[PDB]
Amino acid sequence: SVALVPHVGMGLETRTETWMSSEGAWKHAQRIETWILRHPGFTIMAAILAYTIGTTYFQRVLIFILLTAVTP
Amino acid sequence: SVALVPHVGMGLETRTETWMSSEGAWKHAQRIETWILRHPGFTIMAAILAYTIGTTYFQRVLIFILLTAVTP
Amino acid sequence: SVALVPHVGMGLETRTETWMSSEGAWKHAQRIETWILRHPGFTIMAAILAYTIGTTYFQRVLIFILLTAVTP
Amino acid sequence: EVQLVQSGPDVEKPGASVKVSCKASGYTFTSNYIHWVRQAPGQGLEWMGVINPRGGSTASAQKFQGRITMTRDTSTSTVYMELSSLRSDDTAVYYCARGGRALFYDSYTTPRDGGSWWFDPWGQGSLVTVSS
Amino acid sequence: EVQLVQSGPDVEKPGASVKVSCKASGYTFTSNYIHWVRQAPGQGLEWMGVINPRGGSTASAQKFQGRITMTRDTSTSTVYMELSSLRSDDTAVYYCARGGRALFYDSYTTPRDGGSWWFDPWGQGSLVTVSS
Amino acid sequence: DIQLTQSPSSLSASVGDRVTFTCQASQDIRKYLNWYQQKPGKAPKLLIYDASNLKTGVPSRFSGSGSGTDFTFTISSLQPEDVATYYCQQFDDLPITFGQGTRLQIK
Amino acid sequence: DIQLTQSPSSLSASVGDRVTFTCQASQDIRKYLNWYQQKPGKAPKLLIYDASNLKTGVPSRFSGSGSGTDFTFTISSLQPEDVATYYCQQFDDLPITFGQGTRLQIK
Amino acid sequence: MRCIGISNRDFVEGVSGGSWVDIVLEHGSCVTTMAKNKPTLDFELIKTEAKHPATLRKYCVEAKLTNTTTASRCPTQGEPSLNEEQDKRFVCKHSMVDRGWGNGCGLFGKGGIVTCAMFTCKKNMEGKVVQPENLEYTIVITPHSGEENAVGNDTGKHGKEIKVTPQSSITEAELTGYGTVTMECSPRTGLDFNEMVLLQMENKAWLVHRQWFLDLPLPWLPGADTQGSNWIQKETLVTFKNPHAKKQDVVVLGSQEGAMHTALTGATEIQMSSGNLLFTGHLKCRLRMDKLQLKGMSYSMCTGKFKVVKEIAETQHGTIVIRVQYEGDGSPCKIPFEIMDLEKRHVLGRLITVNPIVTEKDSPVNIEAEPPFGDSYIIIGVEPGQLKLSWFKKGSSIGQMFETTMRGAKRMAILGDTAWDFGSLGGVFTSIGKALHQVFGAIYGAAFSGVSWTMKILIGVVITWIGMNSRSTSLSVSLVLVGVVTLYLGVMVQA
Amino acid sequence: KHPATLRKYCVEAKLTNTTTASRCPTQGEPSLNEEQDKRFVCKHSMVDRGWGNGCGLFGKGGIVTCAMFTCKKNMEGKVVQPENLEYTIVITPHSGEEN
Amino acid sequence: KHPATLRKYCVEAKLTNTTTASRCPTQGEPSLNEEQDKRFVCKHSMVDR
Amino acid sequence: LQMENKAWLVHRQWFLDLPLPWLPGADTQGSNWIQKETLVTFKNPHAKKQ
Ligand SMILES: *[C@@H]1O[C@H](CO)[C@@H](O[C@@H]2O[C@H](CO)[C@@H](O)[C@H](O)[C@H]2NC(C)=O)[C@H](O)[C@H]1NC(C)=O
Ligand SMILES: *[C@@H]1O[C@H](CO)[C@@H](O[C@@H]2O[C@H](CO)[C@@H](O)[C@H](O)[C@H]2NC(C)=O)[C@H](O)[C@H]1NC(C)=O
Ligand SMILES: *[C@@H]1O[C@H](CO)[C@@H](O)[C@H](O)[C@H]1NC(C)=O
Ligand SMILES: *[C@@H]1O[C@H](CO)[C@@H](O)[C@H](O)[C@H]1NC(C)=O
Ligand SMILES: *[C@@H]1O[C@H](CO)[C@@H](O)[C@H](O)[C@H]1NC(C)=O
Repeated sequence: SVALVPHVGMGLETRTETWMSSEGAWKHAQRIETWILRHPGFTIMAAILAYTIGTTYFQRVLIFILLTAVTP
Repeated sequence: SVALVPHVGMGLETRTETWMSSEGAWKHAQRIETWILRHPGFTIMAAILAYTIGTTYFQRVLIFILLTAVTP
Repeated sequence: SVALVPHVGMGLETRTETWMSSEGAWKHAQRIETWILRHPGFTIMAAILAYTIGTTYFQRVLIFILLTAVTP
Repeated sequence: EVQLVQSGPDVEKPGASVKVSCKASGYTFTSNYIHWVRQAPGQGLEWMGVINPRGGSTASAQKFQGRITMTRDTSTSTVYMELSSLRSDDTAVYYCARGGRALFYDSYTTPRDGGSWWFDPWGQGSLVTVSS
Repeated sequence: EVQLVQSGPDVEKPGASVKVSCKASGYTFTSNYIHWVRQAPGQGLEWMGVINPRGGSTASAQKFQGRITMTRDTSTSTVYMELSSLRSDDTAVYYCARGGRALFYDSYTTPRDGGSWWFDPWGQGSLVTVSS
Repeated sequence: DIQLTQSPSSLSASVGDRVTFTCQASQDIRKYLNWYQQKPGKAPKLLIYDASNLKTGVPSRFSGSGSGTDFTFTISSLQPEDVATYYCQQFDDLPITFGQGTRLQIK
Repeated sequence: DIQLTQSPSSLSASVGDRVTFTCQASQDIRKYLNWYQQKPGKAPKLLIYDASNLKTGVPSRFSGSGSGTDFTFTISSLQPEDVATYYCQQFDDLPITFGQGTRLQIK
Repeated sequence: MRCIGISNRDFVEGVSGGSWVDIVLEHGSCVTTMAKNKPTLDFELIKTEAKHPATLRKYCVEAKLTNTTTASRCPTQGEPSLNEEQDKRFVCKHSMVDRGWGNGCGLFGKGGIVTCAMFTCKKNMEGKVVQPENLEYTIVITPHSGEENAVGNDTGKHGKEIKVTPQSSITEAELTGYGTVTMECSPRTGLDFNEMVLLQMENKAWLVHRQWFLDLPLPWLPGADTQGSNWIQKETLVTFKNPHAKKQDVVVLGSQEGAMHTALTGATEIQMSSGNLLFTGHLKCRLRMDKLQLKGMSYSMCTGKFKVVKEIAETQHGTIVIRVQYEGDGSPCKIPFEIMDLEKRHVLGRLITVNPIVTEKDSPVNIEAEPPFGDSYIIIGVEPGQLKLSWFKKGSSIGQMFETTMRGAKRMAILGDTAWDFGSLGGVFTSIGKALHQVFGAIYGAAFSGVSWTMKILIGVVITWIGMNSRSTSLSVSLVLVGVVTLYLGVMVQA
Repeated sequence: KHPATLRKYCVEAKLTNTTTASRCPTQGEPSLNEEQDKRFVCKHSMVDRGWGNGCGLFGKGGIVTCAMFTCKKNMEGKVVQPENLEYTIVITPHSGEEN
Repeated sequence: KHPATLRKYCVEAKLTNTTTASRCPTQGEPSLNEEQDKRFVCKHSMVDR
Repeated sequence: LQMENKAWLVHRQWFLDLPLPWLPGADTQGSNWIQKETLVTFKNPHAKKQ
C-alpha cells in the first residue's frame, strides 16, 4: 500500500522540520532492532553465511549488516 | 488479427479433407516465392549473410532458406 | 489470402502514423510469443537442433531464434 | 404461506422502460430461482428470462436480446424486472415464480426438473400497457 | 437567428430523474460550449455544469456531485441534461447558455472571458417541479 | 427453439367426459414436460410435472403419460370448474418454449 | 468557493435618477465580471461584459467600472422599463458564483 | 503564427545566395524561416488535391453464388462437360470422385466430375491512379508580427492560401504590403506518382504502391467492366468442399474486409469523399524573398506603459510568447523588445517577430522570442524602464545540440535526400552530400527493403556482429556505419 | 445432442455516439462520463495544445476518445460433453438382394 | 492563488449490491451483467464444482 | 495534497506513482476509479464461495 515508499530522499527540504521530526529514523532503527531481537536464529544464519561467502572481513561485516536489513 | 495462427498442426485430423483441401500449403509456398521474386535485394543480402556466418555449407543453406522464410 | 504480405517495408512513409500506429509490431511479437507458450515441445526440439548443428554459440542463438520465428 | 406478490398494473410510453416487482413470502428466499414469463392477450405464454436470488446471475431468451434487466433486494426478498425499449408488442401480463434450485446459480435442467413454469407459487399478475 | 430553444416544463417524482433538452439555431453548433444554470424561485441563480458540443466532455459543480449527466446530439444540434436523484430542492427553472469556446474542450477562463452567463442566446426556460 | 405443437387447439365436451390432449416435440424431451391449467384472467395452477406426476392438492381425475416426443394429457371426468386454457411445456435445452394452448367449452 | 457579495439588496428610485451597485469578491477577479438584468418571470438580458463593456443593442445609459475586488454598476438615467432584478457574476476559477440580486422599484 | 505548439517545427536560418532558401515541407509539420531582414514567415502545408483520377481495378470483397450446376460423366470414359461452363461469369472446377452401380453407371471407377456456380459481387475496392498532373498543393504562408486572434487558428484569413501545381511555376504570392514572396515548388520530386494507387473501400481510402496492389489476390477486374462482371481469378476466393468420396459443393469464402485492412497496415490512409482530399506527403520549395519590407521601419521607438494580458507561455525549446497590451497614445509605433542578461548588460537572445508593431489602438499584440538556456530578463519598456520579466529556460547547450542531432537523424530517416535539400546555400558540401546519400540510399534502396520492424532489427544485429568480428579494418564500413543506419532506421520506421 | 454455448466472438461491429475529450497541457488527464460503461471502448492518447486550441501553457496534453460498441453476426462457439452423443452404424450383410 | 485539481484518491470505501456468479466445470467462464459498469469491481477465480 | 483538514507539498512523480485508487480531475458525475487492486481485497477460503 502506502505503507512504504515513505518519501524520504526525494529532496525538497527546507530549514524547518518536515513531518515526523526525526521520529521516523528512530522508528526504522528500533523496529529492525526489535525484529532482530525476536528472531535470533535468522541472525545466526546470516552470520554463518557472512562467514562462508566473502571471507575478507570487511565483506563479511557488510553482507551481515545487509542481511539483517533485508527484512521487509 | 485472425489473419494468422491458422490452426495447422493442432491435431484433430480425420480421413476427409479439412477446409481448404491442400490449397493453403500451395498458398503459403506461392506467396513466399512471389515475395522473393519481388524483392531480390533482400535475397542477395540473405545469401551474403549465409556465406559470412556459419561457413560450413549445410549451415549456410539452412540459414539462407530460413532468412527467406523469416518474412511475415 | 490478404492475411499476409502486410505492406510493411515497401517505403512510402511520411511524418504521420500510417494505419495501425505501432500496434501491428506488438501484434506480431505477442502472437509469436503466445505460440511459443502454447507449444513448448517444438521450442525444445529447436533448442536441441540449435545445439547439434552450428555449434559455435552465435550460430546456435541465431538458428534458435529463427526456428522460433519459422512458424507461419 | 407459500406466496408471491407482484406490483400493480402500469401504463408506459413507447420507447420508455418499465419496472415490475416480485416480492416473496413463506420460505427461505435464496432456496429457489425466480423466472419471468409474459403473456400477450391474443397469445399464449412466452418465457422472458431468469434470475437467481442467491448471488444474482441472470439470463434471458433471444427475443429479448439486450432489452431486459433483472435485479433483486435480498433484504426485502424482492426481484425487479426492468424492460427497456418498450413498444406496442410489449403490452402483456407478466409473471414470476420459483424454480427448485441448483444450489449455486441458474439455468439448470438436469436436476430432475424445475417443477413448474409457473403456477404453483407465482402471484397475482402484472398488466403492462404500452400506449401514447 | 441567434437562438436556443428549451423543452417544456415538467413535473417528476422524488428520487426520479428528469431530462431537459436545449436545441440550437443560427450558428455552427460546435463553435460554442453549452452551460446549464438553475434558479430556485426563492433564490438567485446557481450554476449547474458544463458540456462541450465538439467532442463531449462535461463537468459540474460540487453541489451536484454524481447527480447530473450531460449528453448531446450533434446531428440535431441539441444538448440533453439529465438530473438524477430528484428531491424537493430541485424544483427550479433551468437555463442553458453558450460560451465563446477554447476550441477543443472545457470551461476555460484565461481566453479573455466566456462573455455571458447566461442571457445572450439562451432560450425560454425549463421549469422543473419535484412533487408527489 | 424446440417447436412444441399442442393438439387440438380447442375442444367442447359435456360434464363427466374423458378428454385427452397431445403434445409433440421436434426433439427428444424424454421426461421434461409440464401441464398447466389457466382460468381466463385469473391466477393459474400447475397440474402435472414430469409428464406423469400429480401435484399434491390436485384431484385425481388428471393424468399424463408419454415418453419420447408424443405426450398425452387426460381428464377422466370433466367437471364444470375445469373450463380453462391448458398448456404443455418443454423444460429441456433452455430456449424454454410453451405449447400454443387448448381452450375448453362446457356443453 | 469564491464568494460574491452584492449591495444593496433592493432599491427604489424615481425616473431619471442615477443609481449605482457595488459587488465585492473575496478573491481577485481582476476583470472577470458580468452584469445582467432580469425582468421577473421573463427572458432576461446581458448588460455588461468584462465589467466595463456594453453589449451592442444595449442603450448607452448603462456603465460599469472597477478593477480589484470592488465593482460599480451605474445607470445614468433610470427609465420605467428598467425595473428588473440585477445580478453581478464572477467568471474566475470555476465554481461559478452569482451575486444575490438587486431588485428595483419605480417611485 | 499558425505554427505554435505544432511541434517538430523546422527552424530555418540563413537567406544567403541572395534570396533563395531551400525548404522541404510536409502535411505534418510546418517551417519557420529567418533572415537578417525580411521578416519571419511561416510555411504550413494543408490539403493536397489530385483532381482527375482514372480507375484501375475492381477487387470483389464479398460474393454470393447461385444456379449451382454440376455434372459427372462416367468412370474414365468421358471427362464431364456442362453447357454453363461457356460463360466465364460462372466459376468451374473439375475433380474426381468415384462411381459404381450404386451410383448407377457401371465399370466401378474413380470418375471425373465438374461443378459450376454463377458469381455475383457485393461491395468492392475501387482502386484508382493519378498522373503527376491534375494535382495541386495548397500552402498557407503566414507572417508573424502581431494581429491577435490566436497564434494558432489555421482557419482564418491572415495567411494567403496559395495554390501550386506542376503545370505552374514560380508561385507569386502577395501579402499585406511587404509580402511579395515567390515560391518555386518541385512537385515531381515529391511522392513520385505513377507508383501510387489510391484505394477506396466503402468509406475510406488508402495510398498503396502499385506493384503490391497489382500483385494482390481477391479477384482481378479491369476498369472497363460496366456490363461485364468478368472476374479473371476466383481460385483465391470461392472454395469447393469435397468430402471423402461423393458430391462436391461450392462455398463463398466471405467478406475479406478485415483481412484487407490487415493487409494494408503500414500504409497511409486518406479521406476521399469530395473528389480527393489527399494528405500526408511532402514537397520541396525553393524560396525567393527579395520583394519584402519589414512592415515599415518608418516609425519610432514607442512611449511606454505596456501591459501583459497573457502568461509566460513557453513552447517547444525556447520559442516563448508574450502578449502585451499597449496603453497610451501610440499612433502605431514599434515595440522596444529586448532579451537581456543581468546588470553590466550583456544582451543575448533572439527575437523571432522581427520589428514587432502595435496596431491602431488597444489590441493585444503578441511577440515570440528565444532566450538562452538559463536565466533571462525579458524587457519591453523604455523611459521609466517600464516592465521587466524574469524567465528561466531550463534547457542546456549540449542537450539542445543533441536534440538537434536527433532531428537531423529523423531527417536522415523518413524524408529522403530532400532532407539533404532541407538546408540551403551549401554550394559544394551540401550538394555533394546529397549526391553521395542519393547513390548510397539507392544501393540501400529496394535493394534491401520490403522488410518489417523485427526482421530489420534482427538483420541489423547479425550484420553488426559480423562487423564486430573484425577482419582487416573492413569493420568500419561494415559494423559502425551499417549498425548505426540499421538500428536508427529500424527503431524509427513503421510510424 | 445437447451442446452448451461457450463463447461469442463478434466479427463485424459498428460504432456510434463517438465522444471524446482532452484535458489541458499536463494539468489533468482527461475524463469522460461515458467511460463508465464497459460497453464503450475508450483510449487515452497525447496530442498537443496551445492557445490556438485556446487552453494555455503550450504542451503536449492528453486526450481520450470513446465509442459505443454494437455487434453484427457472431461466432456462436459451443462445446459438448462425452455423452449426449450417438454414433449411427449401418451394418449390412452380403449375399444377394439386388437393388 | 489559482490551483487546478489533479487527482482524487479514495481513502475509505464501502461496498454494496455484492453480486456473484459461477458457470460450470470448464464449460463456460462466468459472466454477469453488472460487470458492464466500471463502477463495479470484479474478479475471476476458480473454486470447485 | 489536501486531506480532510491538512495539506502537504509532495513532488509530482511520487504522487502520480502512489497507489490508493486513481481518479482524474473531471469526475463530478464520474466515480470511475481505474484501480482497486490496491484497495478492496477478496477472501477466498479453501474451496468454496469467495
Ligand atoms: C481564429 O481566427 C478567426 C478569424 O479571424 C477568429 O474569428 C474572429 O474573432 C473575432 C474576435 O472578436 C471576431 O471579432 C471576428 O468577427 C471573428 N471572425 C470571423 C467570425 O470571421 C477566431 O476568433 C480566431 N480564434 C481564436 C481562438 O481567437
Ligand atoms: C436402392 O434401394 C432402393 C430401395 O429398395 C431402390 O428403390 C427400389 O427400386 C426397385 C427397382 O425395381 C423398385 O421396385 C422399388 O419400388 C424401389 N423402392 C422404393 C422406391 O422405395 C433403389 O433402386 C436402389 N438403388 C439402385 C441404384 O438401384
Ligand atoms: C438462376 O437463378 C435465378 C434466380 O435469381 C433465375 O434467373 C433462374 O432461376 C436461374 N437462371 C438461369 C438458370 O439462367
Ligand atoms: C446515440 O445517438 C443517438 C442519435 O443518433 C441517440 O438517440 C442516442 O440516445 C445516443 N446514445 C447515447 C448512449 O448517447
Ligand atoms: C443495491 O441495493 C439497494 C438495496 O439493497 C437498492 O436500492 C439499489 O438499487 C441496489 N443498486 C443497484 C445498482 O441496483
